[PDB]
Amino acid sequence: LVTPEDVMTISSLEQRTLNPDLFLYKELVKAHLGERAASVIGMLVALGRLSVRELVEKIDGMDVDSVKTTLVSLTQLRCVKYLQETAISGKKTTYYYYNEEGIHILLYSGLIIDEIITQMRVNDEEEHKQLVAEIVQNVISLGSLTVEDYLSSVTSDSMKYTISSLFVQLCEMGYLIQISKLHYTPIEDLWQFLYEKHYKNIPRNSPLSDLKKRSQAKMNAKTDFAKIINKPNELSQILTVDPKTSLRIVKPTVSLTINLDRFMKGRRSKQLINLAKTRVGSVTAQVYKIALRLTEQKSPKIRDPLTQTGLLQDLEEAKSFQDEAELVEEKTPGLTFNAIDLARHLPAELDLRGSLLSRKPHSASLINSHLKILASSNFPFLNETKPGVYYVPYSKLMPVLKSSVYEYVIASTLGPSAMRLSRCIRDNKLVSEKIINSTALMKEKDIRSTLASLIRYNSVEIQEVPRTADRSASRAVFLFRCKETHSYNFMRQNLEWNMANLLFKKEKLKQENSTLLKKANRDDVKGRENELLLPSELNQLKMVNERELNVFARLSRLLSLWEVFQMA
Amino acid sequence: NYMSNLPFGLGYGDVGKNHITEFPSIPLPINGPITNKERSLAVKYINFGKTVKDGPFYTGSMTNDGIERYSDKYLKKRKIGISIDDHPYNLNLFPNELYNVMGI
Amino acid sequence: GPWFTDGELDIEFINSLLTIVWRFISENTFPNGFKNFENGPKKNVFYAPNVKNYSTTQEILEFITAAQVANVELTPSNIRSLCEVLVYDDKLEKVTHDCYRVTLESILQMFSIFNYFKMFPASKHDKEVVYFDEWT
Repeated sequence: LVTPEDVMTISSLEQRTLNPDLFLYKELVKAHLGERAASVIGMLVALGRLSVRELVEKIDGMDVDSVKTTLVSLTQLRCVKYLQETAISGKKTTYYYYNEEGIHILLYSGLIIDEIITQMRVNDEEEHKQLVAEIVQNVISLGSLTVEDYLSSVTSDSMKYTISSLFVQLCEMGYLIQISKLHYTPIEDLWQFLYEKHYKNIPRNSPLSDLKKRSQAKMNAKTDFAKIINKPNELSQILTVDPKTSLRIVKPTVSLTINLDRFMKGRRSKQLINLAKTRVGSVTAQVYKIALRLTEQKSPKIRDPLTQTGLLQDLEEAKSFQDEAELVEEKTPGLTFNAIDLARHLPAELDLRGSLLSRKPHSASLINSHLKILASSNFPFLNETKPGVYYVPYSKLMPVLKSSVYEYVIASTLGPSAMRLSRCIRDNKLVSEKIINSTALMKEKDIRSTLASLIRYNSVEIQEVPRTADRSASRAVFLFRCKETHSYNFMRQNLEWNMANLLFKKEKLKQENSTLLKKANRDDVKGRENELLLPSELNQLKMVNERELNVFARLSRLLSLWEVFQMA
Repeated sequence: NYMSNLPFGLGYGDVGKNHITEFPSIPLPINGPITNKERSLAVKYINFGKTVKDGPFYTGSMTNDGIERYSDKYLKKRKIGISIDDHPYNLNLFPNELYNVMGI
Repeated sequence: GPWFTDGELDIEFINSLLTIVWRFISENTFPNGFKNFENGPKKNVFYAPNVKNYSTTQEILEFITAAQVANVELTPSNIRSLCEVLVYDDKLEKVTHDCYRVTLESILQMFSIFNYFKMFPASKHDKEVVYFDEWT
């Protein structure tokens, strides 16, 4: 037997109580910044919006100075937001928030650098790879940067063009935007500010009714919100300027940051390619690989247009968001494309020659065949506006991507019988056990065992039906549902918790084994630790580094797993 | 007698002993061997998380004796420090309250 | 349910129909039966969107009657019930008006959560291995 004392050390029952959001954010900021940043971030996440005096009163550290330093560091890493508001009765009190998108840069850093390296297509030139890697690394590690700072951070009398021509190339592909106050401002607070000043300048006792006034304010603030949101995302005027006898060079004064939205869209493109590779041929998916990369730059925003976070959803009129999503995703002129466009950007390696059998040189008639294959597939990979016109229906492809990833996680963890039963109950509606036996053809004992193993997660819901006034469990007949929202909700929290657990374990290992990293720093760890003898020390270093690499690999796989559930 | 009840699929031998493993048993397919791509990704992840910690924005900390001899003299200083004041800050991005701690 | 055994399923016989019904559809919906997916991933060759490559319920019924592994009578409702039972598990991607194809089960028989078939396990007594029931 294992005693309860041994349980608290080996098993992670101590960490099974911590909240997944607080655990993961706190671990990330503790890994990358430290204990004060973790304290402030934990307090913000646990309590919400706070002021500096409230932070001092809450955290044991009563040194305002320490709080101010922690807040400036957290703002430079844009892990926090601020809202400086003024009370009508007197003075003004600022307030602070925790930035979900700021921490996710630390959570995604290696993947971000990977994407920026691979998309510049600098695999030809070695120095280009090092240059873009250094640019993106320094930007992420510094929070925000300027071209002047980067150019003065290099030896003079050199070819500044070589280190600046790709910078504009970075800015032109959407992997770099300028930073403004909207990034540090809460979206719902901005929507509250914009909804007023349109419900206030209304004439007194106007002929328009109160409902009409509120609707008028809504659709007159939506336009301003859209303008302010779209301004920093896509306005290339900074890179459009051009000093005389020079190339296209960005404005020195503007300060640049990473554009998380573009990276998220790239991740969605990757997920779509990987899911497409499982329903058609590699040749067909090879074209899909370049079709998605062409529309990626102009693709719609992924997590939200920022308008669901901005307000109450509606009385019943999220249809006014669904319809606009369809309208954009189709009527975008860049998004619409034909079989002619795909010819030019087609890979040189691809042949397309014998991939097709009709009746059972990069020709445009070959592409149309595979695009018709994509449209014919059960998954709406592509849809046609007019014969010869093509577009990707995100509004209908994201639910199927989510459901497929979910059911395959179920298959890989629980039984294939569990996957079959989950799909059976989902396809059906409110199916009873006798009918489950009828349309699933599996023994009732096994069906019950798998159903129980499935209810431990939010995957199968029970719908009771009572036959007596007192809802006895003997006289009631029990049904089943699936409730896709609950199931996706549980799945993302589980993966978030497990990422938090892995990062915590890595930090614990480094804590225990820093006694060798001290000597490593003493003796120039890279390549020389063999010369310091201590073969036990070298072996311990080896296995701890192996554990670190494995931790990072499993973390990246967990990231790919929870990405689709993080979508909406 | 509270021991008379018994389900059909259960015998007296199976019941009467509460045993919940409390240790996990259903793994995830993400813990297989490593790949070269994931290896290089881990390397860059290691370079990150390290560069920032050795950088200026740390805020991490939450025999320096008083006796003076020649050992303290000409002693190699361990590090050249950095402060919040050094890094160039764009003043618009920061609220007015925090200007005091940064070097104006 | 003429396939009942003492009023219960047998699964073994039900699986016997399933292992053969699936094989024909793959022969039907691919240019070279199963041999197409044996030469190589890049030597793969697939149908053209215009040509019909699916199969109907009556064709499956007559094929399973000619093979006669069923040993009893099978109504079209019976063959449809079996097809619906196996239409889950991604088996037999349904096509319009009682038609079916096979898409990934080729690789199923032969990191992405999809191709987890080729995922070696932990096979160690080490830590950091991530489980699915650990948190709850």
